[PDB]
Amino acid sequence: MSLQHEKVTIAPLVLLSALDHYERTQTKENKRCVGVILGDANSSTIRVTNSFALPFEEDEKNSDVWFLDHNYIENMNEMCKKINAKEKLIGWYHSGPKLRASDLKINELFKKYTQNNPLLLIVDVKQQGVGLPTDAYVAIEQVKDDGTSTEK
Amino acid sequence: GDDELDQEILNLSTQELQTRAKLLDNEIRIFRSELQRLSHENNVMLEKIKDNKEKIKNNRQLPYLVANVVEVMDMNEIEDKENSESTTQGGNVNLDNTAVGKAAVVKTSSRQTVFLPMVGLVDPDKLKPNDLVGVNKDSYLILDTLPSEFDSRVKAME
Amino acid sequence: EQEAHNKALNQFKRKLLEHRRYDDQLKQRRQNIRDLEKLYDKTENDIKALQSIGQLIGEVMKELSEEKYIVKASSGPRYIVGVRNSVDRSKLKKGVRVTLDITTLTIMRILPRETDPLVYNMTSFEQGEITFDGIGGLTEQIRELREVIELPLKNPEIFQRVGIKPPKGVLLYGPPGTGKTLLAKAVAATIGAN
Amino acid sequence: EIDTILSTLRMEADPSLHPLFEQFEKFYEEKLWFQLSESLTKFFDDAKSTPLRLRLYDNFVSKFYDKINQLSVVKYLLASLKDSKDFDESLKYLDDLKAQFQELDSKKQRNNGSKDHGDGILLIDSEIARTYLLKNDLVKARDLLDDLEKTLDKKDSIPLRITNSFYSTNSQYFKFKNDFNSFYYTSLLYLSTL
Amino acid sequence: MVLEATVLVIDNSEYSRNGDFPRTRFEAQIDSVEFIFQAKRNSNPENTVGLISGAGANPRVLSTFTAEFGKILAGLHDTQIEGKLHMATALQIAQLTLKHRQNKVQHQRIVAFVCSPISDSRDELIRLAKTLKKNNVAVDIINFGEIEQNTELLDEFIAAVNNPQEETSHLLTVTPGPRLLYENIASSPIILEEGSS
Amino acid sequence: TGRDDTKETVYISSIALLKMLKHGRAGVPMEVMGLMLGEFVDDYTVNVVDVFAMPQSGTGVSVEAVDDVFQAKMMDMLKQTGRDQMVVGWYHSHPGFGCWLSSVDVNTQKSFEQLNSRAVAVVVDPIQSVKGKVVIDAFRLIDTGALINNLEPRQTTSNTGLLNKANIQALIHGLNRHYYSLNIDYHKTAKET
Ligand SMILES: Nc1ncnc2c1ncn2[C@@H]1O[C@H](COP(=O)(O)OP(=O)(O)OP(=O)(O)O)[C@@H](O)[C@H]1O
Ligand SMILES: [Mg+2]
Repeated sequence: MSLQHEKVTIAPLVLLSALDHYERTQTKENKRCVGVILGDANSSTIRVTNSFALPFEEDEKNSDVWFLDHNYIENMNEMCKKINAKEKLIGWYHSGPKLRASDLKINELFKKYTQNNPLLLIVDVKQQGVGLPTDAYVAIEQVKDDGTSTEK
Repeated sequence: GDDELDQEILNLSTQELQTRAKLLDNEIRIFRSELQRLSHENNVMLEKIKDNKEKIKNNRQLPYLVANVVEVMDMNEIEDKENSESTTQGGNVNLDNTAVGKAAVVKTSSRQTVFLPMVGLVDPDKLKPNDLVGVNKDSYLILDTLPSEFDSRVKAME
Repeated sequence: EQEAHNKALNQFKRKLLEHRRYDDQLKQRRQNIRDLEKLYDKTENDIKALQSIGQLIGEVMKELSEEKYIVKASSGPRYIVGVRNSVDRSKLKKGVRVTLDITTLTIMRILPRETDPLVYNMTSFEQGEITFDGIGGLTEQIRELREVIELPLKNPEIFQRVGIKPPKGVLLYGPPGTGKTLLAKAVAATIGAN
Repeated sequence: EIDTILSTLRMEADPSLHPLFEQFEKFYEEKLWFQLSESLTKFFDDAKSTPLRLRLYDNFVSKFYDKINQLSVVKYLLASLKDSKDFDESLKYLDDLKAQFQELDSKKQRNNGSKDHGDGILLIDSEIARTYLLKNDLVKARDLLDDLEKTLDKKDSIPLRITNSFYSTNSQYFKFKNDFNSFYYTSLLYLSTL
Repeated sequence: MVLEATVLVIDNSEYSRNGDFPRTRFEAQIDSVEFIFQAKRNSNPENTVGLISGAGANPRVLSTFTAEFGKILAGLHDTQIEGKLHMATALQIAQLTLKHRQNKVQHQRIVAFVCSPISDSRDELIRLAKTLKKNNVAVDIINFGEIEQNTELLDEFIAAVNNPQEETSHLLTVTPGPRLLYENIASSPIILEEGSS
Repeated sequence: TGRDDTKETVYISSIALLKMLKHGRAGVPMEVMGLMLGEFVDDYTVNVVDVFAMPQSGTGVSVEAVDDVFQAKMMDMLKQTGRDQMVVGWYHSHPGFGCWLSSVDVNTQKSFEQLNSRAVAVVVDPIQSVKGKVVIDAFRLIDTGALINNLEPRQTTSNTGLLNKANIQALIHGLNRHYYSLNIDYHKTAKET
């Protein structure tokens, strides 16, 4: 759709929250957590106000196999709409630790809900490095000089 | 009917009309799926109407301030990519970032003026730049329109 | 009947009616969802409005530093306020109505000037309208009026050749009922100046 | 049926290209239209220089258009008119298919619940501009091109086929005018998205 | 039986826009999903059925278990018909789907429609079939795609799962020729499906 | 008698304090409301884990502005992910007054006490947190019948004896003599630090 994710400003609340969800589903041993990010978009700064957990069970045989409830997402969104109505789907968080290429397929699913281009916010739960524990990424489509067609 | 009658005994053979009827059984099967779908969708929809409007109905009941409207000065409506205001701001890419929709400035009888984003249910056809409005006293949003004020001695003329 | 197998086509005429009424019902319920949509959008904009809070107006009274500003709020008592990055120093200047927040007390954005609620009545009563000519035979006094008023409006450049101050200021006075008040409605109508 | 039209093409071709047509008709009877798509592809690779290709496809548009895959039909139509030495004719076919989708997706989209006809529309618009570049009305071609370019970037995720055809039109224009520089960048996108 | 939670796996191919059932095979399947759903509810209402698709090119859940048919139908509307079901990924996601429910009183049943020629390696799918018997899950394979032009690999898996169990797998063979897909699955056991205990 | 019978020291989590503040601040000047979710251990240690807000009203805080539907549903969302606990009390905002329950809230606190007797009310000032110091205080009712039975010294047994106050006259009379105060401390792990 667009690129307008030049800056991502992220509330400290969200980080705190992400660690809290991660432990209370007790995803350890290379298990992941996905939740929705709620917040503003159509701004060059993307504002991450809030997050909420989605139930997501991620497999150990493959990384290509996952369960995620689509029915759940809307219910969560409409209750939060009642609180403050400036909150809309702006992506989903991955609990890291690191980027995956099975996240690309999940990105495309969140692209339905959005009216912006999905933010994948790898919120590390490992607190690695003395700098930020967040790297941010957005799935964008390109051709490239190599002879590489339609790359995501 | 313009098919399958005594018009078509003349026009076509009646075993072709025997097989026609068993294809209208096939097409009303497809259509029957499609009607039940659209009922179900309207069952989800009516309760999303109910959800919004109950909120408005708490705000609607008593008490609420009574004020006049300074002016409607508006701001460009929300549909743009860079801002949606009439007055130029610093920086690029906005639409809800500090950008705001139409504006109504209202003057209280508590003696102040408040720049509020006007209620999207109350029109500009229901605002005149002197109109006597309700304002919700807890958080300043134009609640309703009411008719122009009259002093008690003018009520006593009638 | 023609046929005795037209007894079976009564049953097929019967389905035919059904099939064409189900076509009509699919396009009915899509026009009924289109009506429950405008009513849902009508109430959804109110939800976005109810959750918005107000703002309190000031004006820039005086630059204090770079990031601190003296505003005189329309509460009445002066405050000292902050800036978002939404505004600039050079978009703020004295006598600009600026908005404030009601709990952060920061300029978020520049607003156009305030305009009293009284004075919009004065701009929207001119009614009693008539042409150039109001009352006749006193045309000579109509033409004198536009010497002061209409003539410097169209061309200030003819009052430049003379080197006089551009004419202004009129006192109309006289016995009552004599179209002094009508003439006033006619020089607003005819010229069509503010 | 189709056998009689088909027979004429079978006579004129090589003996060793004779069996290929029989298999196309074999699938049609059985009502496997995925398998017909695959069968059709084969002829086109090694014999689109034939006028037999053209013929074949004309009969196919008439008896298949919701039967074989929609996309396969329009891709054929790009190929077909490169083989037609007639331009007037080219315009006629592009506009018949374009018109045909407009009425069709009203019925088509709701009944299946899916299958977008606007992908066909772009493939169609690309070929119209292409036709005006081969007739050498360069003002006309260019102006359809600017309009088309706005339209592509609006569509979020572009199939490689659509954007490939766009980039072909863009190449053809720029070496006719002999702007070497404009050609170079556009052909790097062409070779990529192949 | 009853007290049964069923996951429907709908195949989405281009072998399903082919003339094999009036008006098409995709349209036939729509009637079938609903016929299944009503038969389980009408017997006992503590039966819910949900729908996954093979739309995209990795299976997505349209709808979880529900008692509302209107839900299943709305989500079937939302489809991609150029997608491709992969069997091996769909059995694993369905097993997970089955482990996401509101009550675990319900028997474990998958009804997976197969409408394409299967072209997934045999050797893997032996292992996935024996994984099902140790979770107490049965799988009802409706074949009408693989008979048409392909080897009968799915038959051997069915035999593998069969052991003394509450719900035990079944092989139903549905003709591919026109004979109305919806009528034929209704007459086949779908509510009179037995264990093997 | 037979227990510690003293008001819990509310230990508010790193997540929670920020979340009540963001949720109170957006709605200033209008009064805000919501639930505190937490767990009850000891006899006098409640750790409040997380919060959720109960939607706005047009008459602001009321007992009435509790809606069972919002409360229970939102609860079933968190259940599916297993981050739900039990309602240990509630928060609400007076930004127009100091820390102390208003006449309405004491009656809301009586209903809440009834359900669970460890129910706290935490009054958040989002408008006096424009300082370097956040103004936040906790209260829990001591029953009218309770004062008569003179059970007030029972509640201040086994504590440091350090309490909080807010202004004088009216505010202070409500605080000490009708409700009971207990300090608020901040809880955190080394991961969050
Ligand atoms: N010259 C005229 N010809 C026709 N009608 C006139 C004329 N002058 C005045 N009238 C009529 O008299 C009405 C009232 O007089 P108007 O208010 O214009 O006058 P005025 O000289 O300023 O005195 P006052 O202010 O006391 O009314 C007008 O609305 C119009 O119908
Ligand atoms: Mg007068």
